[PDB]
Amino acid sequence: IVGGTASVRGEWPWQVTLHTTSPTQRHLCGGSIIGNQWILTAAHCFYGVESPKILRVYSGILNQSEIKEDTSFFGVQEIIIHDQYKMAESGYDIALLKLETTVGYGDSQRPICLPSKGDRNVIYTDCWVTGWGYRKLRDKIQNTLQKAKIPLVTNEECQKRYRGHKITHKMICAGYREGGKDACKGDSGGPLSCKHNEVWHLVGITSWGEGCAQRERPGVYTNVVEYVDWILEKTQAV
Ligand SMILES: O=C(/C=C/c1cc(Cl)ccc1-n1cnnn1)N[C@@H](Cc1ccccc1)C(=O)Nc1ccc(C(=O)O)cc1
Repeated sequence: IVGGTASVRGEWPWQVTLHTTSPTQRHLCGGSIIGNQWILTAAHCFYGVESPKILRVYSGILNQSEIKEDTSFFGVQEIIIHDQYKMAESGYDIALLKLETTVGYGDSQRPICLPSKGDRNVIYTDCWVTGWGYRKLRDKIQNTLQKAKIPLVTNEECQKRYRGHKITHKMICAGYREGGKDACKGDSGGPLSCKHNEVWHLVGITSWGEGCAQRERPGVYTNVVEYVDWILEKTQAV
């Protein structure tokens, strides 16, 4: 996160750190708890991940230093990538992790509501992007979970900013015209959380951008409301 500040413990209890153990254990991506055995994240996080066996989901974490060999984690039973996904820049950058065990909900870890289908016509004015990603293009994974308040940008405005790309209505952009606050390397997969009527909603999944926090280059996010049917298809299968 560029231009953000340290989160407070328990502030984003749906936020998870997805680690890989191959070849060495390190933070791979962010994710969000959406159900008691479900993490919503970005499909591009799994480029070259050949097995769910190398993945570890840690919830209730503020600091990466809380993670040692004796720290409890959730094993991943299955990786579900949207079958239309080709690359982040083309959309469908969404994946679900089915966990091997159930997350016990508490003040440190709980789910975030998915947006409502009717709420596709609501203006979100209180949106935050969180993660352990870089604070600048050449940096490193941050110890403390960072947060940044970012305004949503219309599809028309985002399309003007990305000449040569196709910004679809299955994408949602966020950023200041002058830059300064954005997601960066390591934040992918994490949430873009918006508060509406005192309830937080998972509006976006951090996906891609041209560099980090540049003037007139909004961050591009998977527009979660456009995937509610797909999430239910996958999590509510009979
Ligand atoms: O986190 C981001 C999002 C970028 C982005 C999103 C918006 Cl919304 C705006 C601007 C953006 N950026 C544009 N350029 N950078 N970020 N991208 C991932 C892609 C990836 C995923 C998994 C494995 C390998 C690659 C990344 O780099 N992840 C990554 C990089 C370094 C390290 C490590 O451990 O060092 C660990 C993880």
